[PDB]
Amino acid sequence: CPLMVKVLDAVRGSPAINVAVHVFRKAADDTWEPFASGKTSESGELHGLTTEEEFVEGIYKVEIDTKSYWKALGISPFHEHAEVVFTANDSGPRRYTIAALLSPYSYSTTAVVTNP
Amino acid sequence: CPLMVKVLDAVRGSPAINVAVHVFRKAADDTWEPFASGKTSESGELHGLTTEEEFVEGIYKVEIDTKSYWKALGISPFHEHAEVVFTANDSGPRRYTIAALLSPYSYSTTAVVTNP
Amino acid sequence: CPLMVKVLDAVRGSPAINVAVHVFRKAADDTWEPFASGKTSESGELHGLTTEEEFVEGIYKVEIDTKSYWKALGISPFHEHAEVVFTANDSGPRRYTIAALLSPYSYSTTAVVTNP
Amino acid sequence: CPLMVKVLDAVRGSPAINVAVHVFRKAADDTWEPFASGKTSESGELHGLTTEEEFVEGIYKVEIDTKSYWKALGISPFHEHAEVVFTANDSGPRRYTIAALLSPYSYSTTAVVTNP
Ligand SMILES: CC(C)(c1cc(Br)c(O)c(Br)c1)c1cc(Br)c(O)c(Br)c1
Ligand SMILES: CC(C)(c1cc(Br)c(O)c(Br)c1)c1cc(Br)c(O)c(Br)c1
Ligand code: NA
Ligand code: NA
Repeated sequence: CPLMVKVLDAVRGSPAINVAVHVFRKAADDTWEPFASGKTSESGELHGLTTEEEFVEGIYKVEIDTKSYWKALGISPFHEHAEVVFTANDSGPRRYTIAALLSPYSYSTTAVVTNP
Repeated sequence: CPLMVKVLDAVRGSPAINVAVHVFRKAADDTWEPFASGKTSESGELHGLTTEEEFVEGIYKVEIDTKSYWKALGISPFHEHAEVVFTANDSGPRRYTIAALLSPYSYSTTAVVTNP
Repeated sequence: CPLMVKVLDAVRGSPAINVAVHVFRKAADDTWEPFASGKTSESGELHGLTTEEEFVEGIYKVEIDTKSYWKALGISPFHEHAEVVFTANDSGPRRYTIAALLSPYSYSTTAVVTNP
Repeated sequence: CPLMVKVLDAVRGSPAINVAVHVFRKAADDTWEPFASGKTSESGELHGLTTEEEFVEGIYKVEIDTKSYWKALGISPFHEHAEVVFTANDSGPRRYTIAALLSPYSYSTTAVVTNP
Protein backbone atom coordinates (compact mmCIF):
# COMPACT_ATOMS: atom_id res chain seq x y z
CA CYS A 1 0.00 0.00 0.00
CA PRO A 2 1.55 3.34 -0.96
CA LEU A 3 -0.53 5.20 1.64
CA MET A 4 -2.15 3.67 4.71
CA VAL A 5 -3.67 5.35 7.76
CA LYS A 6 -3.94 3.75 11.19
CA VAL A 7 -5.83 5.33 14.12
CA LEU A 8 -5.96 4.34 17.77
CA ASP A 9 -8.26 5.50 20.60
CA ALA A 10 -6.25 6.34 23.74
CA VAL A 11 -9.30 6.38 26.04
CA ARG A 12 -10.44 2.84 25.14
CA GLY A 13 -7.15 1.21 24.15
CA SER A 14 -8.60 0.13 20.87
CA PRO A 15 -8.58 0.79 17.20
CA ALA A 16 -10.51 3.92 16.30
CA ILE A 17 -13.20 2.44 14.03
CA ASN A 18 -15.17 4.28 11.35
CA VAL A 19 -12.98 7.36 11.40
CA ALA A 20 -13.39 9.41 8.21
CA VAL A 21 -10.13 10.39 6.50
CA HIS A 22 -9.76 12.86 3.64
CA VAL A 23 -6.54 13.24 1.66
CA PHE A 24 -5.81 16.36 -0.36
CA ARG A 25 -2.97 17.27 -2.70
CA LYS A 26 -1.80 20.83 -3.19
CA ALA A 27 -2.55 21.96 -6.74
CA ALA A 28 -0.61 24.20 -9.06
CA ASP A 29 -2.62 27.21 -7.85
CA ASP A 30 -1.89 26.37 -4.20
CA THR A 31 -5.41 25.14 -3.42
CA TRP A 32 -6.05 21.77 -1.78
CA GLU A 33 -7.43 19.34 -4.36
CA PRO A 34 -9.43 16.28 -3.16
CA PHE A 35 -7.17 13.25 -3.72
CA ALA A 36 -8.73 10.30 -1.89
CA SER A 37 -10.90 9.50 1.12
CA GLY A 38 -12.17 6.60 3.16
CA LYS A 39 -12.87 5.40 6.67
CA THR A 40 -10.98 3.21 9.09
CA SER A 41 -12.00 -0.42 9.43
CA GLU A 42 -12.64 -2.46 12.57
CA SER A 43 -8.84 -2.75 12.85
CA GLY A 44 -8.45 1.02 12.85
CA GLU A 45 -6.78 0.84 9.43
CA LEU A 46 -7.57 2.48 6.14
CA HIS A 47 -6.12 0.76 3.09
CA GLY A 48 -6.79 1.29 -0.59
CA LEU A 49 -6.73 5.08 -0.65
CA THR A 50 -4.53 5.28 -3.75
CA THR A 51 -2.27 3.49 -6.24
CA GLU A 52 1.43 3.78 -7.07
CA GLU A 53 0.51 5.45 -10.36
CA GLU A 54 -1.84 8.04 -8.93
CA PHE A 55 0.32 8.81 -5.83
CA VAL A 56 2.72 11.15 -7.52
CA GLU A 57 5.07 13.71 -6.01
CA GLY A 58 3.34 16.48 -4.20
CA ILE A 59 2.40 18.07 -0.94
CA TYR A 60 -0.35 16.05 0.69
CA LYS A 61 -2.70 16.76 3.58
CA VAL A 62 -4.26 13.86 5.47
CA GLU A 63 -7.25 15.09 7.43
CA ILE A 64 -8.52 12.74 10.12
CA ASP A 65 -12.03 13.64 11.23
CA THR A 66 -11.54 13.32 14.94
CA LYS A 67 -14.48 15.52 15.98
CA SER A 68 -16.94 13.37 14.04
CA TYR A 69 -15.43 10.29 15.71
CA TRP A 70 -15.72 11.60 19.28
CA LYS A 71 -19.21 13.03 18.73
CA ALA A 72 -20.44 9.66 17.46
CA LEU A 73 -19.20 8.21 20.75
CA GLY A 74 -21.12 10.93 22.58
CA ILE A 75 -18.02 12.97 23.55
CA SER A 76 -17.33 16.69 23.03
CA PRO A 77 -13.69 16.98 21.90
CA PHE A 78 -11.32 19.90 21.50
CA HIS A 79 -9.98 19.57 17.93
CA GLU A 80 -11.93 19.75 14.69
CA HIS A 81 -9.61 17.20 13.06
CA ALA A 82 -6.03 16.03 13.06
CA GLU A 83 -4.08 17.21 9.99
CA VAL A 84 -0.84 15.72 8.64
CA VAL A 85 0.85 17.73 5.91
CA PHE A 86 3.92 16.39 4.13
CA THR A 87 5.81 16.22 0.86
CA ALA A 88 5.63 12.72 -0.61
CA ASN A 89 7.64 10.81 -3.18
CA ASP A 90 10.05 13.59 -3.96
CA SER A 91 13.02 11.22 -4.22
CA GLY A 92 10.98 8.48 -5.87
CA PRO A 93 8.12 6.31 -4.65
CA ARG A 94 7.86 5.53 -0.97
CA ARG A 95 5.29 3.75 1.16
CA TYR A 96 3.74 5.83 3.92
CA THR A 97 1.84 4.79 7.01
CA ILE A 98 0.34 7.75 8.81
CA ALA A 99 -0.48 6.78 12.40
CA ALA A 100 -2.54 8.75 14.91
CA LEU A 101 -3.40 8.30 18.58
CA LEU A 102 -6.55 10.14 19.71
CA SER A 103 -7.68 11.58 23.03
CA PRO A 104 -10.45 14.14 23.53
CA TYR A 105 -8.00 17.06 24.07
CA SER A 106 -4.86 15.65 22.46
CA TYR A 107 -3.49 13.71 19.58
CA SER A 108 -0.19 12.26 18.45
CA THR A 109 0.86 11.52 14.89
CA THR A 110 3.79 9.79 13.28
CA ALA A 111 4.85 8.51 9.91
CA VAL A 112 6.45 5.22 8.92
CA VAL A 113 8.18 5.73 5.58
CA THR A 114 9.69 2.80 3.72
CA ASN A 115 11.42 2.32 0.40
CA PRO A 116 10.11 -0.63 -1.62
CA CYS B 1 -3.72 36.07 27.62
CA PRO B 2 -6.58 33.99 26.18
CA LEU B 3 -4.28 32.11 23.78
CA MET B 4 -0.71 30.91 24.30
CA VAL B 5 1.42 28.45 22.29
CA LYS B 6 4.27 26.38 23.71
CA VAL B 7 6.57 24.23 21.59
CA LEU B 8 9.23 21.72 22.70
CA ASP B 9 11.87 19.82 20.77
CA ALA B 10 11.88 16.07 21.56
CA VAL B 11 15.29 15.51 19.93
CA ARG B 12 17.20 18.02 22.05
CA GLY B 13 14.93 18.06 25.10
CA SER B 14 14.61 21.80 24.91
CA PRO B 15 12.20 24.53 24.06
CA ALA B 16 11.75 25.03 20.35
CA ILE B 17 13.11 28.54 19.86
CA ASN B 18 12.32 30.94 17.02
CA VAL B 19 9.59 28.78 15.52
CA ALA B 20 7.10 30.72 13.39
CA VAL B 21 3.47 30.29 14.41
CA HIS B 22 0.48 31.52 12.43
CA VAL B 23 -3.07 31.59 13.74
CA PHE B 24 -6.03 31.74 11.34
CA ARG B 25 -9.74 32.10 11.99
CA LYS B 26 -12.28 30.41 9.77
CA ALA B 27 -14.33 32.89 7.78
CA ALA B 28 -17.93 32.61 6.64
CA ASP B 29 -16.86 31.38 3.19
CA ASP B 30 -14.80 28.58 4.79
CA THR B 31 -11.48 30.27 3.98
CA TRP B 32 -8.76 30.81 6.58
CA GLU B 33 -8.23 34.43 7.52
CA PRO B 34 -5.01 35.53 9.20
CA PHE B 35 -5.65 36.29 12.86
CA ALA B 36 -2.32 36.54 14.71
CA SER B 37 1.26 35.30 14.44
CA GLY B 38 4.69 35.41 16.03
CA LYS B 39 7.84 33.44 16.80
CA THR B 40 8.42 31.36 19.91
CA SER B 41 10.74 32.87 22.50
CA GLU B 42 13.82 31.40 24.20
CA SER B 43 11.39 29.52 26.45
CA GLY B 44 9.52 27.99 23.50
CA GLU B 45 6.47 30.14 24.25
CA LEU B 46 4.49 32.63 22.25
CA HIS B 47 2.48 35.08 24.30
CA GLY B 48 0.49 38.14 23.32
CA LEU B 49 -1.15 36.72 20.22
CA THR B 50 -4.55 38.17 20.96
CA THR B 51 -6.80 39.82 23.51
CA GLU B 52 -9.99 38.79 25.25
CA GLU B 53 -11.93 41.31 23.10
CA GLU B 54 -10.55 39.92 19.81
CA PHE B 55 -10.70 36.20 20.59
CA VAL B 56 -14.33 35.32 19.98
CA GLU B 57 -15.89 31.88 19.52
CA GLY B 58 -15.12 30.26 16.21
CA ILE B 59 -12.82 27.78 14.52
CA TYR B 60 -9.11 28.56 14.66
CA LYS B 61 -6.09 27.00 13.03
CA VAL B 62 -2.63 27.22 14.56
CA GLU B 63 0.10 26.44 12.01
CA ILE B 64 3.58 25.79 13.46
CA ASP B 65 6.36 26.01 10.88
CA THR B 66 8.18 22.92 11.92
CA LYS B 67 9.95 22.30 8.60
CA SER B 68 11.90 25.57 8.85
CA TYR B 69 12.72 24.87 12.50
CA TRP B 70 14.28 21.48 11.70
CA LYS B 71 16.09 22.82 8.64
CA ALA B 72 17.66 25.62 10.70
CA LEU B 73 19.06 22.90 12.97
CA GLY B 74 20.34 20.82 10.08
CA ILE B 75 17.78 18.05 10.56
CA SER B 76 15.67 16.42 7.85
CA PRO B 77 11.95 16.66 8.68
CA PHE B 78 8.82 14.88 7.48
CA HIS B 79 6.03 17.45 7.90
CA GLU B 80 5.59 20.73 6.09
CA HIS B 81 4.12 22.13 9.27
CA ALA B 82 2.07 21.11 12.25
CA GLU B 83 -1.55 22.20 12.34
CA VAL B 84 -3.89 22.47 15.29
CA VAL B 85 -7.52 23.14 14.39
CA PHE B 86 -10.03 23.71 17.18
CA THR B 87 -13.21 25.49 18.20
CA ALA B 88 -13.10 28.20 20.81
CA ASN B 89 -16.10 27.78 23.10
CA ASP B 90 -17.16 30.36 25.68
CA SER B 91 -18.97 27.66 27.67
CA GLY B 92 -15.61 26.21 28.69
CA PRO B 93 -12.66 27.68 30.59
CA ARG B 94 -11.25 30.90 29.23
CA ARG B 95 -7.49 30.48 28.80
CA TYR B 96 -6.18 28.20 26.03
CA THR B 97 -2.66 26.88 25.87
CA ILE B 98 -1.82 24.97 22.71
CA ALA B 99 1.21 22.78 23.39
CA ALA B 100 3.19 20.83 20.80
CA LEU B 101 6.05 18.38 21.07
CA LEU B 102 8.12 18.08 17.90
CA SER B 103 10.19 15.22 16.46
CA PRO B 104 11.39 14.98 12.86
CA TYR B 105 8.74 12.33 11.89
CA SER B 106 6.14 12.87 14.61
CA TYR B 107 4.39 15.45 16.68
CA SER B 108 2.04 15.51 19.61
CA THR B 109 -0.31 18.32 20.59
CA THR B 110 -2.59 18.99 23.49
CA ALA B 111 -4.73 21.77 24.83
CA VAL B 112 -4.58 23.03 28.36
CA VAL B 113 -7.85 24.87 28.90
CA THR B 114 -8.20 26.59 32.27
CA ASN B 115 -9.86 29.39 34.19
CA PRO B 116 -7.97 32.03 36.18
CA CYS C 1 -0.37 -13.32 20.11
CA PRO C 2 -1.30 -12.65 23.73
CA LEU C 3 1.47 -10.06 24.10
CA MET C 4 3.15 -8.17 21.27
CA VAL C 5 5.41 -5.12 21.37
CA LYS C 6 5.82 -2.64 18.53
CA VAL C 7 8.38 0.19 18.53
CA LEU C 8 8.82 3.12 16.17
CA ASP C 9 11.68 5.62 15.78
CA ALA C 10 10.35 9.20 15.58
CA VAL C 11 13.64 10.65 14.27
CA ARG C 12 13.87 8.31 11.26
CA GLY C 13 10.20 7.51 10.64
CA SER C 14 10.91 3.84 10.75
CA PRO C 15 10.52 0.76 12.80
CA ALA C 16 12.92 0.67 15.73
CA ILE C 17 14.89 -2.49 14.91
CA ASN C 18 16.81 -4.68 17.37
CA VAL C 19 15.35 -3.05 20.45
CA ALA C 20 15.73 -5.28 23.51
CA VAL C 21 12.55 -5.79 25.54
CA HIS C 22 12.30 -7.41 28.97
CA VAL C 23 8.99 -8.39 30.54
CA PHE C 24 8.66 -8.93 34.28
CA ARG C 25 5.78 -10.12 36.43
CA LYS C 26 5.32 -9.02 40.02
CA ALA C 27 5.80 -12.00 42.34
CA ALA C 28 4.06 -12.87 45.57
CA ASP C 29 6.81 -11.11 47.54
CA ASP C 30 6.44 -7.95 45.43
CA THR C 31 9.70 -8.44 43.51
CA TRP C 32 9.83 -8.31 39.72
CA GLU C 33 10.29 -11.82 38.34
CA PRO C 34 11.75 -12.27 34.81
CA PHE C 35 8.84 -13.39 32.59
CA ALA C 36 9.99 -13.14 28.97
CA SER C 37 12.34 -11.16 26.75
CA GLY C 38 13.25 -10.63 23.13
CA LYS C 39 14.16 -8.02 20.56
CA THR C 40 12.21 -6.23 17.88
CA SER C 41 12.48 -7.46 14.31
CA GLU C 42 13.11 -5.49 11.12
CA SER C 43 9.41 -4.53 11.28
CA GLY C 44 9.83 -3.08 14.76
CA GLU C 45 7.70 -5.89 16.18
CA LEU C 46 8.34 -8.45 18.87
CA HIS C 47 6.15 -11.54 18.71
CA GLY C 48 6.39 -14.82 20.56
CA LEU C 49 7.12 -13.49 24.03
CA THR C 50 4.60 -15.77 25.75
CA THR C 51 1.69 -18.20 25.43
CA GLU C 52 -1.94 -18.06 26.54
CA GLU C 53 -1.17 -20.64 29.24
CA GLU C 54 1.86 -18.89 30.68
CA PHE C 55 0.37 -15.35 30.46
CA VAL C 56 -1.70 -15.52 33.59
CA GLU C 57 -3.22 -12.72 35.64
CA GLY C 58 -0.71 -10.44 37.20
CA ILE C 59 0.99 -7.10 37.22
CA TYR C 60 3.46 -6.94 34.35
CA LYS C 61 6.29 -4.56 33.52
CA VAL C 62 7.45 -4.23 29.92
CA GLU C 63 10.88 -2.63 29.84
CA ILE C 64 11.99 -1.31 26.46
CA ASP C 65 15.73 -0.72 26.35
CA THR C 66 15.71 2.64 24.65
CA LYS C 67 19.17 3.75 25.83
CA SER C 68 20.82 0.69 24.30
CA TYR C 69 18.94 1.41 21.05
CA TRP C 70 20.00 5.06 20.78
CA LYS C 71 23.60 4.35 21.81
CA ALA C 72 23.90 1.71 19.08
CA LEU C 73 22.86 4.43 16.64
CA GLY C 74 25.54 6.67 18.11
CA ILE C 75 23.12 8.95 20.01
CA SER C 76 23.16 9.98 23.69
CA PRO C 77 19.54 9.82 24.91
CA PHE C 78 17.81 11.02 28.05
CA HIS C 79 15.95 7.95 29.35
CA GLU C 80 17.41 4.67 30.53
CA HIS C 81 14.40 2.74 29.19
CA ALA C 82 10.69 3.08 28.63
CA GLU C 83 8.62 1.13 31.19
CA VAL C 84 4.98 0.05 30.83
CA VAL C 85 3.39 -1.34 33.98
CA PHE C 86 -0.12 -2.79 33.90
CA THR C 87 -2.44 -5.42 35.30
CA ALA C 88 -3.21 -8.06 32.69
CA ASN C 89 -5.92 -10.67 32.25
CA ASP C 90 -7.78 -9.85 35.42
CA SER C 91 -11.19 -10.32 33.79
CA GLY C 92 -10.02 -13.25 31.68
CA PRO C 93 -7.54 -13.54 28.82
CA ARG C 94 -6.94 -10.54 26.61
CA ARG C 95 -4.53 -9.79 23.79
CA TYR C 96 -2.20 -6.86 24.38
CA THR C 97 -0.15 -4.84 21.94
CA ILE C 98 2.18 -2.44 23.70
CA ALA C 99 3.28 0.28 21.28
CA ALA C 100 6.03 2.85 21.78
CA LEU C 101 7.29 5.83 19.80
CA LEU C 102 10.88 6.86 20.58
CA SER C 103 12.75 10.16 20.40
CA PRO C 104 16.03 10.96 22.15
CA TYR C 105 14.36 13.02 24.93
CA SER C 106 10.80 11.72 24.73
CA TYR C 107 8.66 8.69 24.30
CA SER C 108 5.01 7.83 23.89
CA THR C 109 3.33 4.55 24.78
CA THR C 110 -0.10 3.08 24.26
CA ALA C 111 -1.86 -0.22 24.58
CA VAL C 112 -4.25 -1.97 22.22
CA VAL C 113 -6.29 -4.45 24.25
CA THR C 114 -8.62 -6.89 22.54
CA ASN C 115 -10.86 -9.71 23.66
CA PRO C 116 -10.51 -12.89 21.60
CA CYS D 1 14.73 24.06 41.37
CA PRO D 2 16.86 21.40 39.65
CA LEU D 3 13.90 19.02 39.22
CA MET D 4 10.26 19.81 38.42
CA VAL D 5 7.41 17.55 37.29
CA LYS D 6 4.41 18.68 35.25
CA VAL D 7 1.44 16.46 34.46
CA LEU D 8 -1.52 17.11 32.12
CA ASP D 9 -4.74 15.23 31.54
CA ALA D 10 -5.43 14.59 27.82
CA VAL D 11 -9.08 13.63 28.44
CA ARG D 12 -10.10 16.87 30.14
CA GLY D 13 -7.46 19.18 28.65
CA SER D 14 -6.39 20.29 32.07
CA PRO D 15 -3.60 20.00 34.55
CA ALA D 16 -3.58 16.72 36.41
CA ILE D 17 -4.22 17.84 39.98
CA ASN D 18 -3.35 15.97 43.17
CA VAL D 19 -1.38 13.25 41.41
CA ALA D 20 1.14 11.49 43.67
CA VAL D 21 4.70 11.50 42.37
CA HIS D 22 7.58 9.51 43.85
CA VAL D 23 11.21 9.98 42.90
CA PHE D 24 13.76 7.23 43.56
CA ARG D 25 17.52 7.16 43.11
CA LYS D 26 19.31 4.00 42.10
CA ALA D 27 21.54 2.66 44.85
CA ALA D 28 24.80 0.77 44.54
CA ASP D 29 23.02 -2.58 44.94
CA ASP D 30 20.66 -1.71 42.06
CA THR D 31 17.69 -1.13 44.38
CA TRP D 32 15.55 1.99 44.22
CA GLU D 33 15.92 4.28 47.21
CA PRO D 34 13.28 6.88 48.00
CA PHE D 35 14.57 10.34 47.14
CA ALA D 36 11.66 12.81 47.10
CA SER D 37 7.91 12.88 46.60
CA GLY D 38 4.83 15.08 46.55
CA LYS D 39 1.48 15.73 44.90
CA THR D 40 0.92 17.92 41.86
CA SER D 41 -0.65 21.31 42.53
CA GLU D 42 -3.70 22.96 40.95
CA SER D 43 -1.43 23.81 38.02
CA GLY D 44 -0.35 20.19 37.53
CA GLU D 45 3.15 21.00 38.76
CA LEU D 46 5.32 19.67 41.53
CA HIS D 47 8.06 22.01 42.66
CA GLY D 48 10.50 21.81 45.55
CA LEU D 49 11.34 18.13 45.25
CA THR D 50 15.05 18.61 45.80
CA THR D 51 17.92 21.05 45.97
CA GLU D 52 21.05 21.57 43.90
CA GLU D 53 23.14 20.13 46.76
CA GLU D 54 21.05 16.94 47.00
CA PHE D 55 20.52 16.26 43.29
CA VAL D 56 23.77 14.61 42.23
CA GLU D 57 24.49 12.62 39.07
CA GLY D 58 22.93 9.19 39.02
CA ILE D 59 19.94 7.24 37.76
CA TYR D 60 16.54 8.43 38.94
CA LYS D 61 13.06 7.03 38.59
CA VAL D 62 9.97 9.23 38.67
CA GLU D 63 6.81 7.20 39.36
CA ILE D 64 3.51 9.02 38.68
CA ASP D 65 0.50 7.35 40.29
CA THR D 66 -1.77 7.55 37.33
CA LYS D 67 -4.07 4.68 38.33
CA SER D 68 -5.23 6.51 41.48
CA TYR D 69 -5.66 9.74 39.52
CA TRP D 70 -8.00 8.12 36.98
CA LYS D 71 -9.89 6.21 39.65
CA ALA D 72 -10.53 9.43 41.59
CA LEU D 73 -12.14 10.80 38.43
CA GLY D 74 -14.23 7.69 37.86
CA ILE D 75 -12.27 6.58 34.80
CA SER D 76 -10.95 3.08 34.10
CA PRO D 77 -7.18 3.14 33.47
CA PHE D 78 -4.70 0.74 31.89
CA HIS D 79 -1.40 1.46 33.66
CA GLU D 80 -0.53 0.92 37.29
CA HIS D 81 1.62 4.00 37.10
CA ALA D 82 3.81 5.90 34.69
CA GLU D 83 7.56 5.61 35.15
CA VAL D 84 10.29 7.90 33.89
CA VAL D 85 13.82 6.55 34.34
CA PHE D 86 16.76 8.77 33.40
CA THR D 87 20.36 9.66 34.17
CA ALA D 88 21.19 13.04 35.61
CA ASN D 89 24.32 14.33 33.90
CA ASP D 90 26.26 17.38 35.07
CA SER D 91 27.72 17.83 31.58
CA GLY D 92 24.30 18.94 30.33
CA PRO D 93 22.03 21.81 31.32
CA ARG D 94 21.16 22.06 34.98
CA ARG D 95 17.37 22.30 35.29
CA TYR D 96 15.23 19.24 34.51
CA THR D 97 11.52 19.36 33.88
CA ILE D 98 9.86 15.97 33.51
CA ALA D 99 6.56 16.44 31.68
CA ALA D 100 3.87 13.79 31.21
CA LEU D 101 0.63 13.76 29.28
CA LEU D 102 -1.89 11.20 30.56
CA SER D 103 -4.69 9.30 28.82
CA PRO D 104 -6.41 6.20 30.20
CA TYR D 105 -4.54 3.79 27.81
CA SER D 106 -1.54 5.90 26.86
CA TYR D 107 0.99 8.36 28.13
CA SER D 108 3.70 10.54 26.70
CA THR D 109 6.70 11.95 28.53
CA THR D 110 9.45 14.35 27.67
CA ALA D 111 12.30 16.12 29.36
CA VAL D 112 12.92 19.81 29.13
CA VAL D 113 16.54 20.28 30.12
CA THR D 114 17.72 23.88 30.29
CA ASN D 115 20.19 26.30 31.84
CA PRO D 116 19.19 29.46 33.72
C1 LIG E 1 4.66 2.19 16.61
C2 LIG E 1 3.51 2.90 15.88
C3 LIG E 1 4.12 3.79 14.82
C4 LIG E 1 2.57 1.85 15.24
C5 LIG E 1 2.56 1.61 13.86
C6 LIG E 1 1.71 0.65 13.31
BR1 LIG E 1 1.71 0.34 11.42
C7 LIG E 1 0.85 -0.10 14.11
O1 LIG E 1 -0.01 -1.06 13.55
C8 LIG E 1 0.87 0.15 15.49
BR2 LIG E 1 -0.27 -0.83 16.65
C9 LIG E 1 1.72 1.11 16.04
C10 LIG E 1 2.69 3.76 16.87
C11 LIG E 1 1.48 4.28 16.47
C12 LIG E 1 0.72 5.05 17.34
BR3 LIG E 1 -0.95 5.75 16.74
C13 LIG E 1 1.15 5.33 18.64
O2 LIG E 1 0.37 6.12 19.51
C14 LIG E 1 2.37 4.81 19.04
BR4 LIG E 1 2.99 5.17 20.81
C15 LIG E 1 3.14 4.03 18.18
C1 LIG F 1 5.77 21.63 25.35
C2 LIG F 1 5.74 20.72 26.58
C3 LIG F 1 7.13 20.13 26.75
C4 LIG F 1 5.30 21.54 27.82
C5 LIG F 1 6.22 21.85 28.84
C6 LIG F 1 5.81 22.58 29.94
BR1 LIG F 1 7.13 22.96 31.29
C7 LIG F 1 4.50 23.04 30.08
O1 LIG F 1 4.11 23.78 31.21
C8 LIG F 1 3.59 22.72 29.07
BR2 LIG F 1 1.78 23.32 29.21
C9 LIG F 1 3.99 21.98 27.95
C10 LIG F 1 4.71 19.59 26.44
C11 LIG F 1 4.40 18.81 27.53
C12 LIG F 1 3.47 17.78 27.42
BR3 LIG F 1 3.07 16.72 28.96
C13 LIG F 1 2.83 17.51 26.21
O2 LIG F 1 1.89 16.47 26.10
C14 LIG F 1 3.16 18.31 25.13
BR4 LIG F 1 2.29 17.97 23.46
C15 LIG F 1 4.08 19.34 25.23
NA1 NA G 1 12.94 15.16 -6.45
NA1 NA H 1 -10.58 -10.94 38.24
